[PDB]
Amino acid sequence: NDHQLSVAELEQKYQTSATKGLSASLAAELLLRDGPNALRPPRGTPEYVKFARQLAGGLQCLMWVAAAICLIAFAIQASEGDLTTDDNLYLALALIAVVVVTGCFGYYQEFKSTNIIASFKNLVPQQATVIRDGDKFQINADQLVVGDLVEMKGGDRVPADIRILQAQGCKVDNSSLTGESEPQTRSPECTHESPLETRNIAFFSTMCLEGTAQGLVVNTGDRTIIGRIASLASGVENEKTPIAIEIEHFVDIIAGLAILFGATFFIVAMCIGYTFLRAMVFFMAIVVAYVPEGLLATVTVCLSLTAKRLASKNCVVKNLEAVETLGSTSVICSDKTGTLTQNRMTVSHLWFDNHIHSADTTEDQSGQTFDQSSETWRALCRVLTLCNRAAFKSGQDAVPVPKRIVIGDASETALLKFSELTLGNAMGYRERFPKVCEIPFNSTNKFQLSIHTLEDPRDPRHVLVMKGAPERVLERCSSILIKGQELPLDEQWREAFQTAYLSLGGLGERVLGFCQLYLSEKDYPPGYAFDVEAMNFPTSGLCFAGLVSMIDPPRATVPDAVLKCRTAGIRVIMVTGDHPITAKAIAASVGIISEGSETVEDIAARLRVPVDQVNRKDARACVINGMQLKDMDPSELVEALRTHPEMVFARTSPQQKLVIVESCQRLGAIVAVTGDGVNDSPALKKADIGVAMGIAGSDAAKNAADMILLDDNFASIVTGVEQGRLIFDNLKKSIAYTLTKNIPELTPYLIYITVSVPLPLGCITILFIELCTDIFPSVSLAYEKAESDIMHLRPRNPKRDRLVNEPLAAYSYFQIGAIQSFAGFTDYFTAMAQEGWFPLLCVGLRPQWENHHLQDLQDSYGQEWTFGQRLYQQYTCYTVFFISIEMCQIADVLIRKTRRLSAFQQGFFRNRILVIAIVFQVCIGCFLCYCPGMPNIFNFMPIRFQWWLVPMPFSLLIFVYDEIRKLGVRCCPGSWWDQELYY
Amino acid sequence: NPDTGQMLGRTLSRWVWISLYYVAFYVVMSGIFALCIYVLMRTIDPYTPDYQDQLKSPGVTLRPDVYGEKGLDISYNVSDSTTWAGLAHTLHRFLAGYSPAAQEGSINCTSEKYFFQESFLAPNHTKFSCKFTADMLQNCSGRPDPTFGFAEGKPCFIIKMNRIVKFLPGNSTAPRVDCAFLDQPRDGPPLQVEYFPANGTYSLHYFPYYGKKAQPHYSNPLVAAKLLNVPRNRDVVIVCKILAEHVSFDNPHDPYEGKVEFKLKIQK
Ligand SMILES: CCCCCCCC/C=C/CCCCCCCC(=O)OC[C@H](COP(=O)(O)OCC[N+](C)(C)C)OC(=O)CCCCCCC/C=C/CCCCCCCC
Ligand SMILES: CCCCCCCC/C=C\CCCCCCCC(=O)OC[C@H](COP(=O)(O)OCC[N+](C)(C)C)OC(=O)CCCCCCC/C=C/CCCCCCCC
Ligand SMILES: CCCCCCCC/C=C\CCCCCCCC(=O)OC[C@H](COP(=O)(O)OCC[N+](C)(C)C)OC(=O)CCCCCCC/C=C\CCCCCCCC
Ligand SMILES: CCCCCCCC/C=C\CCCCCCCC(=O)O[C@H](COC(=O)CCCCCCC/C=C/CCCCCCCC)COP(=O)(O)OCC[N+](C)(C)C
Ligand SMILES: CC(C)CCC[C@@H](C)[C@H]1CC[C@H]2[C@@H]3CC=C4C[C@@H](O)CC[C@]4(C)[C@H]3CC[C@]12C
Ligand SMILES: CC(C)CCC[C@@H](C)[C@H]1CC[C@H]2[C@@H]3CC=C4C[C@@H](O)CC[C@]4(C)[C@H]3CC[C@]12C
Ligand SMILES: CNCC1=CC=C(OCC2=C(OCc3ccccc3)C=CCC2)CC1
Ligand SMILES: *[C@@H]1O[C@H](CO)[C@@H](O)[C@H](O)[C@H]1NC(C)=O
Ligand SMILES: *[C@@H]1O[C@H](CO)[C@@H](O)[C@H](O)[C@H]1NC(C)=O
Ligand SMILES: *[C@@H]1O[C@H](CO)[C@@H](O)[C@H](O)[C@H]1NC(C)=O
Ligand SMILES: [Mg+2]
Repeated sequence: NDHQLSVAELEQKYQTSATKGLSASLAAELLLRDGPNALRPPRGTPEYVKFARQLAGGLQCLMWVAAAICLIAFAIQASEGDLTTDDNLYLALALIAVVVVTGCFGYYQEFKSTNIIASFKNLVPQQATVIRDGDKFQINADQLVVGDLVEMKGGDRVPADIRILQAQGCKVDNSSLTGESEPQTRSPECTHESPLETRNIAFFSTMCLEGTAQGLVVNTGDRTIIGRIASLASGVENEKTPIAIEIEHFVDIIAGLAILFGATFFIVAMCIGYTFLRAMVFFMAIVVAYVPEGLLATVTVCLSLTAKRLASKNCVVKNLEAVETLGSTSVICSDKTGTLTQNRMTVSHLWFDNHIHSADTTEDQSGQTFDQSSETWRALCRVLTLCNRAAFKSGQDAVPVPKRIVIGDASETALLKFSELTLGNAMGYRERFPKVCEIPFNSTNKFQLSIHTLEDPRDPRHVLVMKGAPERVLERCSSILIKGQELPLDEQWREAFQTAYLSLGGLGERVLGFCQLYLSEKDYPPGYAFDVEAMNFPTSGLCFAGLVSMIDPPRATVPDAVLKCRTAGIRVIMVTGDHPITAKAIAASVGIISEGSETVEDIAARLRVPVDQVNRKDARACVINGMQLKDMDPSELVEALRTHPEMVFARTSPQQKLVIVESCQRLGAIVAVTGDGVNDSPALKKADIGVAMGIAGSDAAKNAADMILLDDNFASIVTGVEQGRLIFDNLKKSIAYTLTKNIPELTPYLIYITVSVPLPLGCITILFIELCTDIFPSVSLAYEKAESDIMHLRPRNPKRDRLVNEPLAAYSYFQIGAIQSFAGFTDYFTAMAQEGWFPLLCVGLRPQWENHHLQDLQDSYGQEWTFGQRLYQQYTCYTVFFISIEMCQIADVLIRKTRRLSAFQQGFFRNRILVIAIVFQVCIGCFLCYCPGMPNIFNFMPIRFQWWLVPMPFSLLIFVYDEIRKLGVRCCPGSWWDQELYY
Repeated sequence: NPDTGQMLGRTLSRWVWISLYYVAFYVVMSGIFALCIYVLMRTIDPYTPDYQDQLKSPGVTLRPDVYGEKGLDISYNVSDSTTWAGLAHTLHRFLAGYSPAAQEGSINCTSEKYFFQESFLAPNHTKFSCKFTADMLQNCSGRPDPTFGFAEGKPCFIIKMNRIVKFLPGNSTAPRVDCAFLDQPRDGPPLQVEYFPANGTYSLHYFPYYGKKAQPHYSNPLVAAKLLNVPRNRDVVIVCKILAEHVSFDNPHDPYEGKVEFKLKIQK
């Protein structure tokens, strides 16, 4: 396109001039055909829409349906003169209130996360420089039009997509738009076919690091590369989270069980003699009863606790559902430049004394340092310190050297920081050697030179330091410094130099040659007139000091984080827009490519065979570049991914990152994407969990991501994986605890309807159990520690390992819940018989018991009871059933602490939150029973102490049964007991 | 999911074992529950309830009992016998259980104080109960007036106190029925009642009640309140309370405890 186009073919397409520029009238009229040079702001969801979305979800919709059923049943009963219709209203109000309060909590979490994220969002207007009708005036960037001729200089943002017409030493920072870590030279010659890899196109969002350039605006606003990436990301749909899918499956299980029980007991009520309307009301009551009121709040609170624990590590989630995706993740598609690496060129390797040394590249200097005890090292340090014009900003002593700011080249910055870290006081050392002559890094010479004077006042020599390309310093440098000696070149040192340079280049690093020359005082006395244009000083016959290479190195915690993720069974794929050699070197450095794993190119080079003659299955590693990825179809991409465990994608466009993520997801995996730049925003949006760096990340990446790492710490990924697995297990335990008590809440109603006993448990006391006494114990299970090494297990199978499954449901409902129902009914009949109502008399008693016209109903002793006295006895039954459920739930919370381990191994009291929750539950039970006014306010009665003792053997039975079940599971793995009785 | 080899994700043999496990579990749990109920019933006392927590003061009922919307509501027409035929029929049915034939299982009592029986000396290991026949209600007894005063606008209402095992109303004087207007019609006098038995008392030898096992023939003593000055074509509210030392009628959550309140209207 415009890069593949001469100025003759330009200058007419846009009706402009290469030097005069667009006319001031044509530009004004073009700003009407095309809008301002600015990206379109995103769609924008209003706050009420955000809150309404919080008011939705699978459990929320189930609760809405339950409340609607409650109101419909209320209407049906009111069309029949029923009395106990306040229960329907209470249930509907409770369900709606729980949904609304949980939605408010979630919306507040979203709002706070947005506030913290936008806190670090920087804002500033941007200018430009345009030459219209000859006048080179300064204009705002958004007034630019396609065809405008603009000028760029170092430190200015590129104002738009520009075809470069003239440039002098112009370099651009493309690390955010592309993956290129190194500064990219911009020249008006069309180099590559595509505009993304050519040298004559500068991009809208990028930085002009150095030099000056001039060019023609070729795209504007949303037609720029970054605007098109924004458009591509806007069209990416955000799919459901794994925890949301699990919740939906659990809601389906609840609905199925509710419908089954409702239909069964509807048939039973019809066969017993109930009218059709009454049987339908019974069906509706059962269906509503199967819906747990407090479970939504419990799940929300547990997710919020996990989010708080993550935020304690500077890891902020934008929604509460994102705290589990990392635990469920099996593939991490990671960006390289700026995500795995520091996006900062630093000195990594040195070749002096015929040996390759390794420098400490971590930003906190937490690594090892090379041997600095030598004389060649001192000479090399002097050469690289003196032959440097970069300087730190004044007023920098708190900031560490890697994170200081210096004015100069990227390579000069790396050399200055290396000198400051090794020698210390680089600027003072350089000023202690006054400079009398210098030669900048011109293109023809391809080296930088400077002559200095030694620090001691007794050595009148002049030192000439020269830094440049390796195969431009080697054409000079007849001598080489090794172990302080000045041995000359015997072609053996040339072979060694070539080998070292080739190895460092193959390591994806930029190498620089350094040398010194001690000018003689006899030939060059002090005060010598050194002329840059006369070549009066010796520019040949130098002494080579050493080779220094630079790379964009990984962050300090990245290699350990990658190793931990791979230990957890997560596949790590590198996907970068950077060059393949650098990508492969970084992948080997961080552990994405393991030691000893080879590509087909590596095997071919080792076996001296062509690339087409090597078995692909023999290569564990693979590097696929963007052009190859263009030709491969989904079948070949799937085959490559499933053939090579250690995969690296280099020169990958944002669309291709999205394609790779989509392929991994289509293979059935839960995919995490970590990125910082705009080039991974579509991939971050498509990922099941998107993680963006807080400091290095672009605004588009941070908007696309669900997780933000505020400190740019990659180990937070392993923290999130561990927390997600822990929250999955603890949510399983908490849901089992919550579901257990539903059966003892429902069975009294079933017996009330079918056997016609007086109502053993009321709606108000059921609501108290659901929303007051058990929420805290259920939440306390989120603090349970892992029962095994959770970080050494594989990721769960999303289709086979559900959050709630048949063993959990069956156990919690029909074994522990059955025991709780039996305890409640034992207490009910004990309290009834000790007040004068034997069980046989209780059977079939409901019509007389509830008859308001019967004021002398006879009990088992012949005593006559009024309706009010019978109602107080009914409230006593409510209270004893409530207390039975409470004690059995204490036992239940004790047994739900572990799924395989014994309580005697995990620790009875090591969960202090759980102990406090048990005490809190008992205290509220006592308060409800024995507070004055409770019988007429909440229908709780001051029950006798033996009503407390009756359910205690059943609670002990629950504990002993669970202990025996888990002992059988531990002692016989893989047996029938393990397959059927383990959840 | 339903498949021949695997029926809802489980083979037929495995379904058998899991169903057998659940059957055994529920059989054991039902056995434990039945044993608990058996132990409870073997610790329950046949004659005296363990606790009387809900029975502190006895309830009071009225015959004939006709309930309107919020409670007892009796309305009839003197000119129309079909309005009180049902009321008199209810009274006759109630007093059917108070004939001497119905009372052959009880004894004559002349003590006028507590019938305190510590042993079982009535036949079939039973305690004695006193007779209350429908002749102690004299005029309101149904003879020689089979209308119970309803025909002549002076209806008789039988007030019965709920029986509680071992409850003692108070032996200083016999518990006594007092009937009055709730809010007296300001245009008329206070309610004029005259009672059967005289003074509207329950004799103290009907207490204590020992329960239906010890006293299978026990009959609650009755008091008939004949109202003599109820205004015609007007709604009145009558409250009949029990005056005993250990009977209270101030509970605001049970309007039948210690008293009975009904609306009355006699049209002409
Ligand atoms: C779970 C975390 C919170 C998330 C949800 C937040 C909201 C939860 C609240 C739900 C209740 C719904 C809103 C109120 C609906 C009922 C309003 C009402 O009118 O109700 C009245 C009744 C008693 O009326 P009455 O007999 O006096 O009227 C006599 C009148 N006649 C004669 C007609 C009967 O009251 C009742 O039903 C009481 C019903 C029992 C529920 C009350 C709320 C208890 C919630 C406690 C949660 C505390 C935080 C969690 C624990 C902390 C550690 C984490
Ligand atoms: C899915 C699994 C469901 C399992 C359901 C439960 C199955 C078991 C149910 C009934 C079996 C009989 C249990 C009771 C028998 C106990 C043994 C016995 O021989 O006792 C004797 C009593 C009669 O003594 P008496 O009063 O004449 O003596 C008076 C003594 N003096 C005079 C000294 C005071 O016989 C009696 O009471 C018989 C009472 C029969 C009716 C009891 C009330 C029915 C209510 C049942 C609700 C249970 C819900 C369970 C929830 C499970 C959820 C999974
Ligand atoms: C975990 C700890 C939580 C602590 C919560 C915060 C502290 C608040 C607790 C207590 C402060 C108030 C204490 C009660 C007032 C003094 C006692 C009193 O004045 O007694 C007067 C008597 C009580 O009657 P009684 O005892 O003989 O029983 C009636 C028996 N029966 C069957 C025969 C009719 O006359 C009556 O009935 C009238 C009594 C009227 C009701 C009194 C006011 C207290 C009731 C409700 C306030 C809010 C409680 C619920 C809070 C939200 C849910 C957690
Ligand atoms: C875990 C740490 C727990 C720390 C303590 C928690 C708070 C305890 C504070 C106060 C409770 C005692 C004061 C209230 C009761 C006396 C008021 C009254 O008068 O009750 C009287 C009955 O009382 C009693 O039979 C004995 C008193 C104590 C009863 C049990 C107290 C509950 C204790 C539970 C602890 C369980 C620990 C083991 C399980 C958990 C293991 C981890 C009620 O009179 P009534 O039924 O005869 O009236 C009937 C007439 N009608 C119905 C018209 C009113
Ligand atoms: C109580 C009566 C009426 C119920 C009807 C009898 C039959 C249908 C009952 C009795 C025992 C029951 C089984 C007990 C155990 C399990 C294992 C659980 O993981 C799934 C349900 C399942 C498979 C139940 C299915 C229904 C079942 C087979
Ligand atoms: C018969 C009475 C006592 C009630 C039934 C007892 C039940 C719980 C017992 C008796 C026989 C037992 C089964 C015997 C056979 C098998 C197959 C074996 O591979 C695993 C154990 C398993 C699956 C047992 C499960 C539990 C079992 C069904
Ligand atoms: C999560 N468990 C909550 C519940 C457990 C058991 C429940 O029984 C239903 C019930 C009642 O139905 C009333 C009702 C009728 C029709 C529709 C909805 C509700 C009434 C009194 C007591 C119990 C209701 C709710
Ligand atoms: C019923 O009472 C009314 C007055 O309310 C009276 O007019 C009527 O005569 C009485 N009944 C009959 C039909 O005699
Ligand atoms: C009870 O006593 C009365 C009065 O003495 C007597 O008339 C009556 O016959 C006795 N009971 C019987 C046998 O009906
Ligand atoms: C009761 O009946 C007698 C006649 O046996 C009569 O003298 C007396 O007045 C009546 N009392 C009342 C108020 O009915
Ligand atoms: Mg990047």
